[PDB]
Amino acid sequence: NNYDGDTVTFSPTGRLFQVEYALEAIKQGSVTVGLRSNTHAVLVALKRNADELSSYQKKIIKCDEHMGLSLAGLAPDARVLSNYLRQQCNYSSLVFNRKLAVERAGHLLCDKAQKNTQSYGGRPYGVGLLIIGYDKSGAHLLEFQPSGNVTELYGTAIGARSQGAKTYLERTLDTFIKIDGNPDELIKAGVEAISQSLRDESLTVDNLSIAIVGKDTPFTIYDGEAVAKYI
Amino acid sequence: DRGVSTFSPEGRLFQVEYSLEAIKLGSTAIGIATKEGVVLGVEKRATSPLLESDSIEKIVEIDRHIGCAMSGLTADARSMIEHARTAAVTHNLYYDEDINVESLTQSVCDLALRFGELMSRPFGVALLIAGHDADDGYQLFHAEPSGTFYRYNAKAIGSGSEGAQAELLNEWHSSLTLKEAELLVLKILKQVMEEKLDENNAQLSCITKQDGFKIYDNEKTAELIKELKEKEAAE
Amino acid sequence: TTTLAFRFQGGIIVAVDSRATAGNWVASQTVKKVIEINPFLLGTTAGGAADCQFWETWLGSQCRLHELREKERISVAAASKILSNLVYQYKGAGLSMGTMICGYTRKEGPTIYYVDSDGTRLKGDIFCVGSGQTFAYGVLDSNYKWDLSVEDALYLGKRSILAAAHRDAYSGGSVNLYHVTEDGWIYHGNHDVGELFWKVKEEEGSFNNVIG
Amino acid sequence: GSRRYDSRTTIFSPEGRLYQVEYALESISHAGTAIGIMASDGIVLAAERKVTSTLLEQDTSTEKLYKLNDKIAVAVAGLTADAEILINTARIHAQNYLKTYNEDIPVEILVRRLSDIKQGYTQHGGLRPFGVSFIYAGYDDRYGYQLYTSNPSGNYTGWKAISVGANTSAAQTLLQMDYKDDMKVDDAIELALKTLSKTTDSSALTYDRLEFATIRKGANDGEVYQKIFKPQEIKDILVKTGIT
Amino acid sequence: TQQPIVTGTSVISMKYDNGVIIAADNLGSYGSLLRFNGVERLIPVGDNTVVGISGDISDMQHIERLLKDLVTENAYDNPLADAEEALEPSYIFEYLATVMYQRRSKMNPLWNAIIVAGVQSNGDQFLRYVNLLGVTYSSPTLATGFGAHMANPLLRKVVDRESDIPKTTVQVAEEAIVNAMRVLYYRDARSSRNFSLAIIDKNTGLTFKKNLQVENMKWDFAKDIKGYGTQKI
Amino acid sequence: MTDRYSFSLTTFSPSGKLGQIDYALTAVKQGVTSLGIKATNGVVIATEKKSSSPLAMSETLSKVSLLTPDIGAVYSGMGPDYRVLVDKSRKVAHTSYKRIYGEYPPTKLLVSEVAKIMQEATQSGGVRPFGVSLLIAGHDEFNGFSLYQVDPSGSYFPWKATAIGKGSVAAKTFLEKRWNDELELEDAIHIALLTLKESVEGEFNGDTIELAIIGDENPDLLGYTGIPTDKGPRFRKLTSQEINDRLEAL
Amino acid sequence: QFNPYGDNGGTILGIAGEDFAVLAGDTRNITDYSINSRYEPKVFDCGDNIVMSANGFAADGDALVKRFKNSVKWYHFDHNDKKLSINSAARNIQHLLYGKRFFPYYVHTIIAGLDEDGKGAVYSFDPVGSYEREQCRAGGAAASLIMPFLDNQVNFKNQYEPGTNGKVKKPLKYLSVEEVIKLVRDSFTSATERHIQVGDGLEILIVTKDGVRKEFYELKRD
Amino acid sequence: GYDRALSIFSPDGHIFQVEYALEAVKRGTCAVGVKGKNCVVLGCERRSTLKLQDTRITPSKVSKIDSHVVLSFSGLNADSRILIEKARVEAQSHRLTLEDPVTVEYLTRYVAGVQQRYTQSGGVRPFGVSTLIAGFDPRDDEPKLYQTEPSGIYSSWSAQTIGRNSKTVREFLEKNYDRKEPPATVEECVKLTVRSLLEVVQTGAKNIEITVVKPDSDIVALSSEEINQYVTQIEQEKQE
Ligand SMILES: *[C@@](C)(CO)[C@](*)(O)[C@H](CC(C)C)NC(=O)[C@H](Cc1ccccc1)NC(=O)[C@H](CC(C)C)NC(=O)[C@H](CCc1ccccc1)NC(=O)CN1CCOCC1
Ligand SMILES: [Mg+2]
Repeated sequence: NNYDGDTVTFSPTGRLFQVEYALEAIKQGSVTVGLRSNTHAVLVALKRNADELSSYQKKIIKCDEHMGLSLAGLAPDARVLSNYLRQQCNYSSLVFNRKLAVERAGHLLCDKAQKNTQSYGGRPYGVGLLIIGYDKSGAHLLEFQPSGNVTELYGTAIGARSQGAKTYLERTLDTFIKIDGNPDELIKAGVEAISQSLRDESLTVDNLSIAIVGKDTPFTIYDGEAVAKYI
Repeated sequence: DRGVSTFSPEGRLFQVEYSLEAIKLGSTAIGIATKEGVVLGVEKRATSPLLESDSIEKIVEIDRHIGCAMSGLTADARSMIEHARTAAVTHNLYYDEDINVESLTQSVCDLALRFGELMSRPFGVALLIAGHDADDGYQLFHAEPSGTFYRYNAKAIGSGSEGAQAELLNEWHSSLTLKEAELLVLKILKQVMEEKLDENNAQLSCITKQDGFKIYDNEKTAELIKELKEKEAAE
Repeated sequence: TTTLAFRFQGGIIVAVDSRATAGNWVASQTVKKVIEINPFLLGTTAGGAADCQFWETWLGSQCRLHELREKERISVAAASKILSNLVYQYKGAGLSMGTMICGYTRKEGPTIYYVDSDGTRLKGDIFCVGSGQTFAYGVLDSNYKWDLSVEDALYLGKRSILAAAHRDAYSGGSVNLYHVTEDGWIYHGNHDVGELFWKVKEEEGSFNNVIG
Repeated sequence: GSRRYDSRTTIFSPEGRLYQVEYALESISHAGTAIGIMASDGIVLAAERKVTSTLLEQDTSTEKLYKLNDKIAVAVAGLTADAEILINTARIHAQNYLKTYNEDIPVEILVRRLSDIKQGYTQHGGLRPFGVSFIYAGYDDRYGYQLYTSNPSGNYTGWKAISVGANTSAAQTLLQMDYKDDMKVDDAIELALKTLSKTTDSSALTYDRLEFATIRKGANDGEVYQKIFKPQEIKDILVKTGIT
Repeated sequence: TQQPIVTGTSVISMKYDNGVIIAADNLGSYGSLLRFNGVERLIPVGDNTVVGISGDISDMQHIERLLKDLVTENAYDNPLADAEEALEPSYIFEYLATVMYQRRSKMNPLWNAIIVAGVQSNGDQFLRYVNLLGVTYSSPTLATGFGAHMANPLLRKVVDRESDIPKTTVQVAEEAIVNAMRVLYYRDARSSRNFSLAIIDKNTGLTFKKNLQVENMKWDFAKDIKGYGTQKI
Repeated sequence: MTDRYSFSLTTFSPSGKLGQIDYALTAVKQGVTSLGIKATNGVVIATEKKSSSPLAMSETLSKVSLLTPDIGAVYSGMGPDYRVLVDKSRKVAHTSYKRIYGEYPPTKLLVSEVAKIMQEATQSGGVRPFGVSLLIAGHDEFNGFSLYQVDPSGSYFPWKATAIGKGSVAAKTFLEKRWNDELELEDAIHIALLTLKESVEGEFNGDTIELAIIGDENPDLLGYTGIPTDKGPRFRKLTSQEINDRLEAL
Repeated sequence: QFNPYGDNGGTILGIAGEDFAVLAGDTRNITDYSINSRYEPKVFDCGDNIVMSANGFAADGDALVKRFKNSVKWYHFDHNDKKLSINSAARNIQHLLYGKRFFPYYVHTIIAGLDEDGKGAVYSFDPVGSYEREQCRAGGAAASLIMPFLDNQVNFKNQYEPGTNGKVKKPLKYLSVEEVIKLVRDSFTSATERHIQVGDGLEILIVTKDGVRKEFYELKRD
Repeated sequence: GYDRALSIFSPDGHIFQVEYALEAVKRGTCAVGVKGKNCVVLGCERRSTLKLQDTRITPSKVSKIDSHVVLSFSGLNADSRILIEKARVEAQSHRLTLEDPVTVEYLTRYVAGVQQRYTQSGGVRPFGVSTLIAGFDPRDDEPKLYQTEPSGIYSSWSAQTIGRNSKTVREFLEKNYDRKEPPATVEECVKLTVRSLLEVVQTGAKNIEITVVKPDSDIVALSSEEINQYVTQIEQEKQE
């Protein structure tokens, strides 16, 4: 009310309203789902269009050969944060000849988002990210929120009506976690998960967006006729 | 007052949303993409009859293979075009090749959110970026001050945008010829324009792989206007 | 290097050799020393290879930006001055460039500008630049007239490079010919000295110093 | 942050006026009146000191009339402290010109640069404008004797006779009435004092409440002399014109 | 622009079937003066890497601090710091190689020659060299300073190419290293008798040996040598 | 972080007033009375030492300050603001004059430099005006003795005699009756003590009154001998005993 | 005074065929009269069917290759996974080299691959970025020994048709991958014989539309 | 540095600071530009509440940017000096690098760009000025007349007016100016310009300034008597 003019102001109950309003931008964004087994990690994203004449907004971005994310909210902010991740992944490779740990990737994003919530003039990032990756400790899935809070999970979902997919994954936890050495079945589980967040619309060929990374699988994105298999 | 980079309770940037209102006040611009080329057309909208309409430059070349049409606070587009031209030429210098239309649009959209308390406010102009490259062929992009860009088969921006867009929804199909697209832009422009459409208050342009980006003469457009009127009366 | 360009009745002739050296080591015999800036502008390159090629490709980008911004092809004067002002900023840093900006525009007509790395910029009708410039001057000056035909002018330019290619140790390989008219530049072929020398010797009856 | 406390000194009103410039002019309108009158053979500068106290040291005092160089002087109306900042800048600018060209600075050039500084404070920087209006009186070999005025807006104009500060409306009407083009310095001296004498808010105009200066070619052959009047010299000129 | 003051001489090393061996004497020379005798020039990083450093000792101590700090930084927010996300020899080397080349590029080098010896997580032997110029190379045997001239020839007789590595045991490999250290004591004027030796094995791990001495030396023949040509007494 | 206050905190109001300067003058009005009187052969400056507590040692707090050997200063208003101004005033006398001309500045020019500092606090970003009015008494070879007042606006006026602060209105009236152009220094000191007794309420003695003069050169206070041209400081602070001697013949 | 440059010796060689291209280089690394490594590769697969080698001062050579490899990576990120053509790579490398015009990379760079018509391509660079496409180029310590041999055997220079009175030149033709590898091996054995900094081993990288293949051969170790 | 974003968008999509800068232009004295067949004429109003002025030294309303281009304006006088100075510097800079004087379009584009930059730069307010830029391109005889405004938009005009009561004089020009046949001579062009100002000015004494620009750097300012002759001629023809 009087305490939402900027990010540098606390409310009387100890809330940061600008951070909460940034969180609201994610809820308006299109749904995206993340899940993993022990061998592979999968991102599934429902892309959104302006109208029938327009293209479908790309939700998934590659960060390295072993890491990438899906976005929900302000796309330009995802571009800034993904670019930062690309550089940090790259710095780790050039300097230490070392693939950046997915956990460190989360720590770096947390700290970058935080600085924007404590200083005058700047604003919080208006996007949520689901980072997947395969590093020296196996498959990983992270959930980034622009408050700074990063959380490692077996599966999750963010965006509009994400609660449907998140409930499904909470039921399916014991099943999909053990889908080891089988990419297509882990994707199927993700596609069935995102389907629990659909209303009136269904998954079409230029609507669905899937990405996968794993043990002997570099981070690759599937769009167009390549996802027709999973409909 | 309040911060420039402030979020509303709904989760939108106030200044970005207000700049979108400025674009709605602007003159109409329409773009249509085909397999034979991309057509760009604009409403000039002279504020007075004494104003020499040929000096109204709302369609602009970025490179030989990329063209651009604008709508809104058109003065703000000058630094955007300057950046686009430099980005295009610079990439040719670094890589001895034409730059992808998408990559060019992305470079322009990176300027968009570089405002706050960098420039003092967002741009008050929307752009239709049309071009061709070897990979993705003929393309049409709509670049907003939010930093977002969508590819379009056809798109209208400006004051008559929502009425024109609904018309483009019905008329567009994947087998449109270049000549058919040219007439379609003129047709839809004449429908949404306040004053009566002619060669002096409206301008056409296109981009083809063979001849590159070309702004049409007032003589050429006048014949297309005459061809358009005859075809509508013919049934 | 040996490069020349001269102005005459029928426009501009531009001729260059194709050798590149690193000391006495002949590093290449097939270097392109004429840079096509646009259909109406040419630039020649003598001196440091990288310096000339890098900054003249850059010059082409600056000339392209001019015609985008101004909706008009850049003048030969303005193009040459962009390059001369650039190298002048680097004066003392050790750039090595001996170039000639040749072209046609409506307002100027056929025009040649000599531009070098110590900031010198000169408009003129005849210039020869490079380690073998003096050898080219000797033949060019002694046979030059304004009323030369396009055929004779092309040959003189070719013959002048050949003369320098023969005598100058740091020039040779092949001759690249260009002709600049009101309609733009026209390429007149690559001419290997290996065959061109003996062809000229026999037909012309010149080069009597050499064992036939 | 600090946005909360920003007055925004360099913005337009809905009517297209600069708030701070307008309010600075309102401030200047309460300052002691200063009058400039340009004659064919010289210039007069007359100014009224702000409500003087009897224990004020009058002879070793400078409030209104300042010297910029040997050929140019100014009369001040507004905040004195603000005026001194601008005066030192103007003095430096004149010396830079002399150092560069080996010639004394033309009057307009000095006036323009000082007026450009004021303009800057209205368009950028977020600072308050200088609450000062100058009357420039000077001479150069191009235009001869010149009178200018500048105000917080940074706008300057040339004059034959002008007033700044308090009661300019009444003062300008009186100058416009009695001024004529073929006027001499001694006549202009009389006009300047008579105008102040009628427009003054004080009971009676006296020597101790005035500053006076002339810029004549009254020196020996083709050269200009600046005369900043002493207290006794003002007392004499006031008696000579029959005001006291 | 520098000049080295207190200096360390040769660092020698080689690969064997299950790991790597590295050695360096304990001397800190001050020109011709053999100033400091208790200098350790082999610095372990974790339980799987040893960095051997020659050249300027002040810069060596700086590099020690960097490696020490690298271990600390790696442990931050890292539950697997003593497991999968522990520091590898290749990570440690690439870091040093980056620093060395950055410093030479700023015309202010770390005046050192460095050999990073260790065993990777997958069991592979790691042995790579880097110096003040940022020049890097790898070989079955590596040595710095006089070691390059005198040790390498002797160590290459044992492991001349890649295929000789599985055929070389830790006993044979250590014997060659210890022999090389003796030869260097005979012939290098800025060497000492006392040295340290480190073995990084993929099975038995890191074995760090301190206070070794060159022994079994041949000096007896000296008594027979008289004069410089014609002298008989 | 960083100073984001790059804008003026003093601005013109619709009526043409500069609020912060007016309010600064109001703070000076609340301040304790101080005064200055110029004689033919000297200047005197004086003020009351308002003690915050009887446990406090009022000798440690100096309201009258030496700026140069021939210039002194006193104030009315906010003490801390005055203290830092004296520090800056002393430094600027060296940096902008003595290090250039090899001699101390004349009174009017040092006053001009102090006025400049106070003017900048009226216009510069993120600062308030100084809440003090200064009285600066001094001597120099070509101008002789002089007395100046400096206000929060940066405006300065030369005075024959004046007063500032709490009871300045009554004190100025008192000085108008007593002042003439033939006053000797001792007569000016006597008038200063009479004028100050009117505004002081409690104890009136050498311990509660602070008083200094700009008069004859003091070779005994120089600290060295051997250079004839160096004759010693004209600024002298009167002792507690010296004041009480003049209070008996009052 | 500190000298920031060094000479790591070695030599490299690029030959272009009709539908293939090879980039060869010896594996010896040296300083002064000492051998640092008998097998230290300096010919690298950089992705997008581009092979690269930067011979001379190894530290600068590694830095450059490292930077170009990184340039290829960011080219994909910024331009929708577009394949970097050999001509575009060459121009990019010019800017890398000329970027340090006043503190150069002391290396002779050669890249090889296929052009956009599917034909073999070899580009060569001087230390400060001057580049040229050729059928043939040798670089490094033994370049002066190998290059004239290549002129004769690859481009058929100074070779005329027998019995034509030195009037008809030997006609240019593309060489098979088998014939090219023969010339590479003979070039390196000859260079090994007469140049001290060349020997130990030879590593060839062959580039066809199918991908990047490797071949290794022993060289004399003296 | 002072960073505040003074020019910003409002809910209805307007930048009020730019629009309030237009109000300052509307307050300014009237300025008019009319281009003929072989010339351009810049007319300017001078308010007559200022007597006792010195017209020798008072800044003229029309300013030369180069020997071939001129700039008049309406709005804040102090602001106009900054634009004129920048334009004059750019004019010399262009001659230095391109070895050719600026075109009228280029000079206008530059000035317009400066005005635009002040609409989205922190710590600055827009210029309260609209300009009329007129002249002839080098080695060209086609007349050029451009207009700029605080927002930064610029455009070419056959004839145009700006400042106070400009909507009245624009109304006059719109019916009196023929595109098919512009003022054939200098006299015809000046007369139409004076006529248009006489709809608004008051008296045709020392209130109207006229400046005529012709090809090849031929610029001259008319005196009082010369202008007064046009005023006398127009009034006699009016009484009919
Ligand atoms: C005639 C042929 C006489 O030079 C012409 O002037 C030609 C002009 C053409 C090539 C555009 N100029 C040259 O051939 C020019 C001569 C020269 C050499 C050095 C400095 C200035 C001028 N040659 C070059 O520029 C060569 C071109 C190579 C062979 C493709 N380049 C070099 O010599 C390079 C880079 C020189 C350099 C410049 C600035 C900073 C650092 C280096 N140098 C080497 O390759 C060194 N060397 C070659 C032998 O092998 C060991 C390394
Ligand atoms: Mg050999």
